[PDB]
Amino acid sequence: MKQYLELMQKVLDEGTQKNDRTGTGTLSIFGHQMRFNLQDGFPLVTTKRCHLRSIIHELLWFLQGDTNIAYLHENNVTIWDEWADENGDLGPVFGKQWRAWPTPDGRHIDQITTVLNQLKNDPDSRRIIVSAWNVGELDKMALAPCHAFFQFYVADGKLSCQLYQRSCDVFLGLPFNIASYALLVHMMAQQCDLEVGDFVWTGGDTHLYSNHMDQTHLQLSREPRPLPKLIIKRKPESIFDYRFEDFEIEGYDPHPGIKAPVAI
Amino acid sequence: MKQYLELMQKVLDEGTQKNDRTGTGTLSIFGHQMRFNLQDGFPLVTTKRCHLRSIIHELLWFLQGDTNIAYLHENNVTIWDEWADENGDLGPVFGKQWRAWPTPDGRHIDQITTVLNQLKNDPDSRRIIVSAWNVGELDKMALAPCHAFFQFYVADGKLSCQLYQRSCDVFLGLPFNIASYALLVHMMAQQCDLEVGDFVWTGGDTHLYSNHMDQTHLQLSREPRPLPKLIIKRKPESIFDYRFEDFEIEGYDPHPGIKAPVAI
Ligand SMILES: C#CCN(Cc1ccc2[nH]c(N)nc(=O)c2c1)c1ccc(C(=O)N[C@@H](CCC(=O)O)C(=O)O)cc1
Ligand SMILES: C#CCN(Cc1ccc2[nH]c(N)nc(=O)c2c1)c1ccc(C(=O)N[C@@H](CCC(=O)O)C(=O)O)cc1
Ligand SMILES: Cc1cn([C@H]2C[C@H](O)[C@@H](COP(=O)(O)O)O2)c(=O)[nH]c1=O
Ligand SMILES: Cc1cn([C@H]2C[C@H](O)[C@@H](COP(=O)(O)O)O2)c(=O)[nH]c1=O
Repeated sequence: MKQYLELMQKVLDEGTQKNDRTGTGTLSIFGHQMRFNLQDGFPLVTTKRCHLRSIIHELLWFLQGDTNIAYLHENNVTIWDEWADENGDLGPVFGKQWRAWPTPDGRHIDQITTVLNQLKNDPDSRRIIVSAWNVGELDKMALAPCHAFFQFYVADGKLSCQLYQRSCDVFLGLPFNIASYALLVHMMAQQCDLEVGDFVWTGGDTHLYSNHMDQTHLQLSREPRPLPKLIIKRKPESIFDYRFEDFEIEGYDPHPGIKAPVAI
Repeated sequence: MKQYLELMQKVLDEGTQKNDRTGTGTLSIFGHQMRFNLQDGFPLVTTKRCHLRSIIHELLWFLQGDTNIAYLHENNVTIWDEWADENGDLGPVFGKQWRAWPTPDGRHIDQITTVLNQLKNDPDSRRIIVSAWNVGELDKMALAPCHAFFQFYVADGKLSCQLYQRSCDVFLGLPFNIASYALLVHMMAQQCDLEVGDFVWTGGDTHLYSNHMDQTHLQLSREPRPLPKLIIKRKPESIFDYRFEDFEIEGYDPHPGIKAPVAI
């Protein structure tokens, strides 16, 4: 997509060499923002084939409040295998914080239900927020949440959402993150009877790994195709009752997929 | 400042009318980012006089972990009076979350000390984060944290910082927020022996209140002056041992101050 390749090129032109946790090395910039008007089409990258099955099931998994990879395996999704322990557990990552953030006084707060209540009863609120960044449980998480914090906003009958992502693998992770949150905005808007507005992505350490350079040069030689359209076929009773089969991505005609290793 | 007046004008040109919590009404945009290179000068607005005393003492107060306004009063700072209860308390807002985030298992985490340790031992880390957004204590806070989440980044010997601000009063609050975080970056860099890099500000609901319009038009008619320079006169033993007297802002020559009411 145009915004996405512009970011790739910016990182190549302006990124500084940085060592990283994984020992791979990156080119890195700090602080970037882009905006996707969801009415223009579903922001799924077309200059390489993205695996929609993994994208959709990962989100349905977050929404169940699940942090064990068994559900993903049952559905032949293997994107989280490297970080799971021997029991398939990741610790209280995304889904657990979204659905059941534990309090000091022994309560569990379901942030997704709170948001739905705010959207339905106080849409002008400037506090419609979900955070995965639970300081008190970081030490138990397999990986600290990279997409850490997001905010909804309603104006003129449209639902917008901004994500803060502290750390972004531009080549592997970012195409998934964009499509994942665009999907959630479409689901939330359907449930609240709103139109889709903008998805605003904000990055902290936004980087290309040093062993993704050939792949990046390949992809940058490709022309983007027209964006596909997202069709939701059914309106479930709640945000927690969506199924893989409810989504149809129409007119997705990507360039070939590009293999790249993940930095563990 | 140039970036700051450009934002003001953008909100006037592109903002949509939105009702708000306070009942005042705003013009609002969603999602904005600007960058201040701290080597260019200290980003204190010059097209109106800013009260540095309130700015500096509020930060020293956050860093003590204090949430009662008595310290501010002792120093003739009245910016938090409207939201305090009868005992002068605000509940577990900024300072408490920064210094003593309470965990489920009964611990208190000092996020500022953790950050200092990360900067000193793992500067390439993509997880150098402080969050005030403690979901489990929101119901006890006088106002939910508007400057909610920030991240440090080190590259090439320079310290950068990005703030996510969920809600931004462009006229009254923003000049304070910019200068407040620029100050903390200078303090942190001094303590860690780094140079200052960029302060990146990211906003969610970024708005002008309807009863700030005359004031906004006045300020937009003014030419920005050269930025002042921040001098820190002493290197204290720790980040918690700074005093008001340690800071000197040299060459600050603002246009006159502009009175505006705060929306409660
Ligand atoms: C973001 C996110 C979720 N995640 C979780 C996740 C966990 C650790 C990470 N670590 C690093 N260094 N980068 C990542 O983006 C990353 C992502 C993903 C992890 C891997 C793939 C991946 O390897 N995708 C390949 C192959 C897909 C397949 O066919 O199975 C691809 O080509 O896209 C995608 C998403
Ligand atoms: C951000 C922040 C911290 N805060 C906390 C705070 C709390 C609630 C708020 N509520 C609203 N609606 N806008 C604000 O920006 C705001 C700010 C501030 C609050 C008030 C002033 C203020 O009235 N400043 C005046 C007068 C200063 C003086 O002389 O005492 C000014 O002209 O700047 C500044 C900062
Ligand atoms: C889970 C996840 C990881 N990542 C990448 C960012 C980093 O390169 C890496 C996480 O490593 P880090 O914790 O050291 O930042 O995984 C994404 O880009 N998006 C994601 O959703
Ligand atoms: C504390 C604080 C408030 N504000 C403003 C943003 C909003 O206009 C208002 C908070 O109200 P809200 O919780 O309804 O967003 O105060 C700032 O801009 N900066 C700050 O640091």
